[PDB]
Amino acid sequence: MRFRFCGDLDCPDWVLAEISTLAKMSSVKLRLLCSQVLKELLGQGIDYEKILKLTADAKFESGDVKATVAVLSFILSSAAKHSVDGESLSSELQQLGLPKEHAASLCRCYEEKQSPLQKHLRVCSLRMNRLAGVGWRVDYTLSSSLLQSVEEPMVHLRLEVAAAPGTPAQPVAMSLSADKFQVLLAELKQAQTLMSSLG
Amino acid sequence: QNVKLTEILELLVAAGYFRARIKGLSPFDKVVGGMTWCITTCNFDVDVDLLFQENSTIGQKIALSEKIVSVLPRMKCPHQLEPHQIQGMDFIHIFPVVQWLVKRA
Amino acid sequence: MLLELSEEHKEHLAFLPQVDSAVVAEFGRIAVEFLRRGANPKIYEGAARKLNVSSDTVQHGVEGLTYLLTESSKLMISELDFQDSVFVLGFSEELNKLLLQLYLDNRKEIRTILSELAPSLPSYHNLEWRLDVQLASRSLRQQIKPAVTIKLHLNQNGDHNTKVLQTDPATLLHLVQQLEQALEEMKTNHCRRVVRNIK
Amino acid sequence: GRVSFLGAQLPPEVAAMARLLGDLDRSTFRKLLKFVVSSLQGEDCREAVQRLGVSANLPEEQLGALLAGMHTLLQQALRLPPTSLKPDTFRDQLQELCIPQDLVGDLASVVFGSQRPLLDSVAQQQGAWLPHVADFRWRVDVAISTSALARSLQPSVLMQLKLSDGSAYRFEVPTAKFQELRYSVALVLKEMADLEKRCERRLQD
Amino acid sequence: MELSESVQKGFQMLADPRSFDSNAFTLLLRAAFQSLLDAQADEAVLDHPDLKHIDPVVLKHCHAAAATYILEAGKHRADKSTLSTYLEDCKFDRERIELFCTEYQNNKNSLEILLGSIGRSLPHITDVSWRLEYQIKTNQLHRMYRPAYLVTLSVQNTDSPSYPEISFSCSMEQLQDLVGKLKDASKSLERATQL
Repeated sequence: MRFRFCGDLDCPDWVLAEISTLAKMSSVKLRLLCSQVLKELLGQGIDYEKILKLTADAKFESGDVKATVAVLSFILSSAAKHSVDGESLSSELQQLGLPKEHAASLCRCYEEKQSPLQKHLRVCSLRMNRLAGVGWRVDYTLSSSLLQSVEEPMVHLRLEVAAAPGTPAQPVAMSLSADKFQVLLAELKQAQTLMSSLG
Repeated sequence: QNVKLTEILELLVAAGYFRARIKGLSPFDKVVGGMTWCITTCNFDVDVDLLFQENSTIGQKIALSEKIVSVLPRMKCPHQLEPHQIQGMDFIHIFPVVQWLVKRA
Repeated sequence: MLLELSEEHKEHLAFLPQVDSAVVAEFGRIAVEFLRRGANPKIYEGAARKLNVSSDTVQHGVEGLTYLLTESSKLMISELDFQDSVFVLGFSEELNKLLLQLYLDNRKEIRTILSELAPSLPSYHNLEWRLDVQLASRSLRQQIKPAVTIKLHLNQNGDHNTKVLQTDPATLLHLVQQLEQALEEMKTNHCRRVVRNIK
Repeated sequence: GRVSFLGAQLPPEVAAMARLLGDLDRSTFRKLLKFVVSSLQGEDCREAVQRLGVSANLPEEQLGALLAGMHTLLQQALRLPPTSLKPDTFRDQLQELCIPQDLVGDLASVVFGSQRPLLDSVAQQQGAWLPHVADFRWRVDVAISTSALARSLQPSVLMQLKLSDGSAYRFEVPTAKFQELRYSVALVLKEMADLEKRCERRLQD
Repeated sequence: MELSESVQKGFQMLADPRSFDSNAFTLLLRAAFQSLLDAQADEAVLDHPDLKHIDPVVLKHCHAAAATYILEAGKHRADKSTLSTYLEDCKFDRERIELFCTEYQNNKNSLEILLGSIGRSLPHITDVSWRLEYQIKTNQLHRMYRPAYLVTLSVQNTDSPSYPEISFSCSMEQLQDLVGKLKDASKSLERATQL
């Protein structure tokens, strides 16, 4: 019929094919392999030597291990996409042919780390730019060739933007009069007031 | 009764039709879909759609069985079937025929 | 279609027939090393030091053997054709068998190496989508303008290139409808005939 | 029991249009069909469509759906050659249910009229991905002397190339590289001839 | 919805019958609307002899105040109640308020369209084209026989009035993944619609 962990859509074909490959392993070794891939998603790091050693017993070659890791990441992320719980995912996996033992073993670790995973996914979602930092300087002009006496201030601003993780930041520089600075500050405050009522 | 369905679906699970491992559906959908995919993966001269959905009504199913009976002999089937016989779920008449298609696929 | 060898290239294969198969196997291993880890003429100095053998003719022989392997794997010609081709070199049957086996055992890796010589074209790598609705602006305060943000990743000659786009629901539906037609032709009679009669 | 050329499942655009055009007269439909055809050659004809909508008192929400339905139907119809789409099957699929009888004549006339060669010609121009060569100019020199050599006497070729993208390239090309280029071109011609021969022999069985 | 002192003084002056009658008020309001709307305006907005009896300074101050009020109301999507209440706080009558509301209603749609046309956006795609090929050989590879897909996007940048095209090459697996991604986006849109 259909399943929910894939967003209320028919389960893809590659996951169906490769979950059987996942099923030809030991549950305890799964409790460590899924932990490794989940930590990789969480940003701690992945030790491919560890997973190769863990699955070295079954002599799984490049294709099988590749598919297994892909399926683990895909299915875990898809289940966390809709905030699905362990009890429903275990039944759905049972409908997929995975033995109840493996479903229990995997959900033992999946159910106990969903919050950090989901918060990281929220933080690491699609975005175009981000303001890393800001710096400013104030100037007070005294005299000039154009005008003998001025006695008015000026504001210098710098904005640092990170366009992607592990990327150099391209700074932005500009010089502003007092009026533009004040209007910009007022408009920013208006935007914040409009934008703080959504929570 | 399932002593033979287990074997035939296990063969079709490992024959490239891993959808046969699903649970909750009648054997008809699994076996007929496996046969449908096998007839085309081998890819003889086919010029007619075999599209269907699980638990289809007869209004399309009987006609689709008519087309598969029309196309199957044209693809050099080693064994002959009868249009009324396919709805009968004659797994004895399906065990030897799928040997050719499974290995060909 | 068949390796009807060139006379000048054949002249460089005269070193091996006067050499036992024991060192011909080492020369084949050296050819594999030259493909994979690269070529280092200093290995000529090492061979001279360890065997008191001239570097020039050893270089000629290794390069000729490597060229034979490359143009034999480049066509995937059957074993019988290869046996027919090397029958003109006046080589021992054992050496002929060794050459055929060495060629056979390293075809897929070579063809994987050669595929990086074709012209480099922009290629799809990954796609990310975000959904947002515009609510306010500096001129209008209450708005509803839904749009779909897209970040498209492309690879050109080994670099990562990113594009930022935008679209609306109707255009997205049109895109899906067209791309579904794109991968529906390969299941038709014309494409099937073209892809079957060729091989 | 046939599959229509418009896809196994009819797109919503054409299906909705079937109900919409059941009340429009023939003349307004013919004008809209003319506008759609004029759009298929790349011309801008928005203003005339707006004028027609204003004249006929037609909401934009319905005119847009009608235009989309006609454009999609015609685009899918023109993909195939007339050999793969006979008029018989054409109007049989066009089957009267939710269809006028007097409009299929206009559809056939536009598809099978004197404009079909133009549509195919422009349609043929849609099958291009990379730039094509626009011009080719050269100049062969004979180096007599050089700062690093009293008498060189080395023939050389200077090449300039322009592409439809607007790119211009100028570069030198020594003799050996020129021979390599010429051999590659000849080999490509030979292989293209081989494919041309194989196409007829390996697909008419 | 804040307003400045000068606009308040202008609207205070607008109420006085001695300074403006009904006809002068209507003409000033319509002139302000024309100046805000029309793209071919001139000084002719104030060259209507019926208004040639009051000092131009007050005339133009009130003109600017009225234009500012209309702009603010359009920006904040104000309705009848807010305008009526503020005008009542300005010591108006039931005639001037009604005429102001009617004038706002007459050409509200154009003002709503105008303020929604300011700003930039990311490039907006319009359509796609695809070419299906069957790769055979390269210079250093002689037998592949693998289908490949050519794609071309048509996009227009609001920053530059042109139609640049983006081109990329995809394989069947990449095309399937791309189609799946787009279908997921469509399903997300449908989910939003259902709610």
